[PDB]
Amino acid sequence: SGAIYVGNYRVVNRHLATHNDWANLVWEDSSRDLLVSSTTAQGCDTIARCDCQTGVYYCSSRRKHYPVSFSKPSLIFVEASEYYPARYQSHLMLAVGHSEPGDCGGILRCQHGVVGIVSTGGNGLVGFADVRDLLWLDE
Ligand SMILES: C[C@H](C(=O)N1CCC[C@H](C(N)=O)C1)c1cncc(F)c1
Ligand SMILES: [Zn+2]
Repeated sequence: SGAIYVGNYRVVNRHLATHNDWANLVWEDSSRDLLVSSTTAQGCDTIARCDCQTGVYYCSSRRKHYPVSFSKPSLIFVEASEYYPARYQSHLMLAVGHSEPGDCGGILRCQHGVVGIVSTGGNGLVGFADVRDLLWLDE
């Protein structure tokens, strides 16, 4: 679990969105596993606007942060699950590192700010849903 709070927006994994998230929906994209809902209290996370390929992510299954090198956002195959059938997930970034079901929502950060959130894993790899392209999150 985990969310990004920027301005009057809450950014979560689409498969983990709550009833409240859907009742205050701003935008959702099943192919990115992203959902953005509106909030009443102001958020103070800063979003990175860059093409950084190194950063640090929070892994809740180890209660630790890990430094990672990660690939550029692209179309990557994701196995079938209880939430989605087998498909290519867009805007996805891979890194070598520990992740297990329950780690989705952990933030990935660089010196510029929030890069994305954990969305996929397994095979000794971790996948991150990029948020850097969502320029409207700051307006
Ligand atoms: C099996 C699961 C996963 O990758 N899912 C299921 C939940 C939806 C994900 C998606 N379609 O974007 C794919 C998982 C395994 N290891 C680490 C994780 F953070 C998650
Ligand atoms: Zn950066």
